[PDB]
Amino acid sequence: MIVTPASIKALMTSWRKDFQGGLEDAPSQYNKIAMVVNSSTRSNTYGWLGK
Amino acid sequence: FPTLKEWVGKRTIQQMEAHGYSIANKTFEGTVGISRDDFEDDNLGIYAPIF
Repeated sequence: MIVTPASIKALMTSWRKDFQGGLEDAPSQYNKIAMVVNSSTRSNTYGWLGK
Repeated sequence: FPTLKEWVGKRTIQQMEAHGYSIANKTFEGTVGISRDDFEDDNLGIYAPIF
């Protein structure tokens, strides 16, 4: 039994980094209700014709 | 140089002077600012001639 200081013994560990991003957010559901459109200016003007 | 005068006796040792003048440089500045949104949403091309 090689008597070892606690500080040195603590360094004998393995980094696993498996819990990263574990707690995500609620799933996105806006794609069922909205349509994505782009823009290239201060605003976006929509126009359509009547029947 | 002193103007010539009549010579009676011995020469009169006169004196002249030297003048000086100094002008100090100055620093000037002028600046303007426009937001990134306003400069990038300009499709007309009206804000381009600022340089």
